[PDB]
Amino acid sequence: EMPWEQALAIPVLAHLSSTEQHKLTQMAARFLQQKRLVALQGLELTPLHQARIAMLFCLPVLELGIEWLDGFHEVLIYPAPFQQGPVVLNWLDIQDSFDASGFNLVVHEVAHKLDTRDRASGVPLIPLREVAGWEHDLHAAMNNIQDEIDLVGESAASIDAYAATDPAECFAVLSEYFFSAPELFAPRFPALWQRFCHFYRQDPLARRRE
Ligand SMILES: [Cl-]
Repeated sequence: EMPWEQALAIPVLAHLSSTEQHKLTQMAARFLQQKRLVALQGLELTPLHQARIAMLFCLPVLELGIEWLDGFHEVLIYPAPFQQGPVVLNWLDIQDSFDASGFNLVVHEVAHKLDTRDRASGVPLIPLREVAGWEHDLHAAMNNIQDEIDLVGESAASIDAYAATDPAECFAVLSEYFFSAPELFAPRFPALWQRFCHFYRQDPLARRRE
């Protein structure tokens, strides 16, 4: 028996409703039926680690569906940092991804898969008529991040200068914020935040209230 109840007890998942926890648990169990977590270079992942990884994968698609993760069959997990291709992660960053700090490698990688589900362009599958307005708000968010970096420096800035430059990277980083530290996102980028709420069919800030 996978320790699903104990798996849920991590900060990034702490604000899910009881129905959301049940729904996430089931999707994660389905994930582990359909996909392999391949721990490399002697890394050993316990059932609790595996359950938590599966849940992190499923969080961004909780309301979209597990089929949104059909662009990969396996996840490769190295102990540490260095198309239909496997998602590559490392255990050091995954452990950080359990916190509600704004960093989440799993969500980052999922965002990239949602983006390219198509070229990696910072635009996931949205209506054709919304693409211009999405790109407008994304690129404004990017310029806003560059202005910050120009003013206070890379270290003091929230986001790395790569997210200010590559729209795909921006999408992926803001997705990390969306799920892990929405207070860094909602008040700063209200228009883009609204589009992400509509795309992901989740409101992580409303969640904290309830
Ligand atoms: Cl949170």
